[PDB]
Amino acid sequence: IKEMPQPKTFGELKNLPLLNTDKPVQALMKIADELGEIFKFEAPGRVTRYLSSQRLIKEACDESRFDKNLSQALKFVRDFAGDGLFTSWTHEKNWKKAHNILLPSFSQQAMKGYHAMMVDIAVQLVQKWERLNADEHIEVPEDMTRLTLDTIGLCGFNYRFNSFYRDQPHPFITSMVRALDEAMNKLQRANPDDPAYDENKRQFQEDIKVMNDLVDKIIADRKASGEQSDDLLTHMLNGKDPETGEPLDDENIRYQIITFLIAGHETTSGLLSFALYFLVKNPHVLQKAAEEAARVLVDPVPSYKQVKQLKYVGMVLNEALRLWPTAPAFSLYAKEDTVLGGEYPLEKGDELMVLIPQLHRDKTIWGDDVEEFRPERFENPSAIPQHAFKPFGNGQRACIGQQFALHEATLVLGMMLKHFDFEDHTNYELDIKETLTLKPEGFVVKAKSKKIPL
Ligand code: HEM
Ligand SMILES: CCCCCCC(=O)N1CCC[C@H]1C(=O)N[C@@H](Cc1ccccc1)C(=O)O
Repeated sequence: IKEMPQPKTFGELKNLPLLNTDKPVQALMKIADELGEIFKFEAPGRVTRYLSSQRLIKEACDESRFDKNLSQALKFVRDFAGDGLFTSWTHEKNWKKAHNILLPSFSQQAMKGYHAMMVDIAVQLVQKWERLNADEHIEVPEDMTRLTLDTIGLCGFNYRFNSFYRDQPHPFITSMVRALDEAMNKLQRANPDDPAYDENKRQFQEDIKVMNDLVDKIIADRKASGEQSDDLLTHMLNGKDPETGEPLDDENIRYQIITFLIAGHETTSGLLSFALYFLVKNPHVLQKAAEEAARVLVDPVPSYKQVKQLKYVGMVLNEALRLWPTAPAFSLYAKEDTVLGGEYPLEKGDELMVLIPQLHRDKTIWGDDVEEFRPERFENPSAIPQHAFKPFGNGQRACIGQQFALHEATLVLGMMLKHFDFEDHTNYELDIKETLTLKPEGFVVKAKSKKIPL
């Protein structure tokens, strides 16, 4: 048994001021590069251990020994996402109940039903870029977020945010982004009771009110209708849990919709943004992915079956997820006293944080070239060891949206590569903005149309 290292301390504040930065995940990555596969992080009244090696992460991903923890970040998001799937404990009745009801709606099979709605929004993105003037550029994360929000609104509850018709976000989105900003900011606060934070806390309560009032209104309007579209809202209003035999109540449905809207906005848009960044920085890879898009997507409207054929586009997406997993951390707690890695004794209730970007840089798994963008790493899926690659988290608490996000991302990236050539006209310097998720801030390109009809 060894003592684990710990980064620099600030007297009574222990390690907390290390998070007083707009880029805390990148700060922890640098600390993991300095200290290795595990380090202790202490705040007043809180300890956790940050894991970076596949060797220790594979044990942490043992569901007999560790369960999902709500990190302080997730506890703050729980104030508006409630006992939705993402911010519920595994042992809350509503976790398993929602999981059983929603799993069939998120299966690879269910994507056949969502495809047409995804195509509707993808075509709006292509038409936006087709309509830019010669002197204009693309704001990549801004347009990817317009797309992913609209896709989940239309597949989520047959609601059009119409993001490609606006500069100013939909009211719900203003409240949701500001609520997320508050929850991630609260984490850092030396002194949270400080009066400088009074306006933030008043605002926070106001935004919770906006999100609930508006989602409850869609639920209530849909019950009034009788209308039965093929969206998640229908499946949740009709579905019964086979275990309890109960449907979700309206309050929990509202938490599920807020939860799905957070995911659309934050994660899939990050992935598409990083994928396009790595493609314009790696022209040989861009050529191989655009060859596939041009050969496979032979119809003006892509089919489900054609999107499944974009294998190299899927490898590009996996390699962007390896370098910059847009949901970069998840938290676990010890179910019982146990010994991590033959060396680090833990007590029942002790917390671990999985630092996914660091896991994805483990040279003992990936080789010496870990900073290089090389989608060929993913040629043969079965060559990647268990728990080496975890952009969608772990086990029964893994991302329920994984098939949805990768279907949307492959469809959209395929269409972008078919329809346009891309220039890195500013020689963009990567600047990663941290919200709930990671996105490349200020990433812009120019698209030269290949003039292929829709
Ligand atoms: C590239 C896109 C996405 C990534 C990288 C991603 C990543 C993740 C990760 C790492 C987790 C586990 C979090 C934890 O253990 O605390 C998770 C959970 C979840 N994600 Fe995603 N996600 C993505 C897209 C989506 C989408 C599109 C949806 C739904 C519309 C979604 C819904 C969820 C839900 C509901 C959970 C909670 C599942 C449960 O515990 O039962 N995600 N996601
Ligand atoms: C599904 C993606 C959601 C990611 C949530 C944000 C997150 O995990 N963050 C954002 C900041 C860095 C990292 C983290 O280590 N979070 C810890 C930070 C921490 C706070 C207080 C004490 C110790 C650690 C936590 O939220 O618990």
